[PDB]
Amino acid sequence: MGMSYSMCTGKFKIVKEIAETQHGTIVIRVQYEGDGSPCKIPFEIMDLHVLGRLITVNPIVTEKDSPVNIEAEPPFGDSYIIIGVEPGQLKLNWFKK
Amino acid sequence: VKLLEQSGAELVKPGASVRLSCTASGFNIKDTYMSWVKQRPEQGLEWIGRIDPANGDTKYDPKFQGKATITADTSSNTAYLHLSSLTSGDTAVYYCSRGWEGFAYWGQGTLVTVSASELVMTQTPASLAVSLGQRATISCRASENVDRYGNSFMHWYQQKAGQPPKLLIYRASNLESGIPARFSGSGSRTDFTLTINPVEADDVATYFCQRSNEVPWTFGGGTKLEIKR
Repeated sequence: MGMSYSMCTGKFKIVKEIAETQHGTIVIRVQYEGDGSPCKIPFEIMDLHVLGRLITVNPIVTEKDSPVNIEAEPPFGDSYIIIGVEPGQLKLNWFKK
Repeated sequence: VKLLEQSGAELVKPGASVRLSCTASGFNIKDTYMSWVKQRPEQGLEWIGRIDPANGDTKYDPKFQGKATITADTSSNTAYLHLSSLTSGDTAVYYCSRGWEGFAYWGQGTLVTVSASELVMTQTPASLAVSLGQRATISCRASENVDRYGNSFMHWYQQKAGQPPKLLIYRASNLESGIPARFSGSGSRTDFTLTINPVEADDVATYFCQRSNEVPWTFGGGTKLEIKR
């Protein structure tokens, strides 16, 4: 069946501390607070220019109060994990040592 | 249907121990952190500690060390609070609460009746008298930073009598879903404010600020919002 979700319009919450993997990647667990779910999670790893990449192919939220694990590879050093669109978009500062 | 259901009221003799349960339905406990909160009659909220039910990692406020033990059973989707050698000081309503960016879901509370270099969260004013339709500002000053990933983990709650707290604001300025636009938050670093504009009759309650960036996830002393007489 033709899998098509609109980009999430509402706000997202970080559920647990960002966890680092042994293969130089990070797992960001988030939940959706807005409407229109199931929807595609807007996700980008940028500077304060795209710097990092997404591992979880098509990150989607099924419903409200249902956390989703997003695996992503941030670049070495400084980066900003941007989850969702404005207003009140989630911007997480990350530093990979 | 998303809900946290706690075990019934407990009558404990002084010196005895007790274990309270918190059963989740509609969601999995392993999804986020589960905290336990103590509230003595007519007093403020006291964060005991938190559990990550996925790996069983526990963190406590120093005040509850040698008193509280938080556990979880993922198969039964239940979190637990063990309290040892009870005294009248342990007589309170104990709440279980889900989440990191503010506690959106709370249990109904469990009454426990006993019968025979630290982080400071300064909430001002302790009491606020306001007329119907007025602007009300509640301040919260933390002794340490409340930042994590460049975000201020400052949350605000509304608590009415005989009811668990209700999350209003999370991440210092974000309005919780379902909460009216009259509630707003602002601030950064250590200084934070909650604004209720205009104050309605339903707004008569006790308000609490809370940090969650790092353990302890300390609540402010509270602000009792009343109507001007």
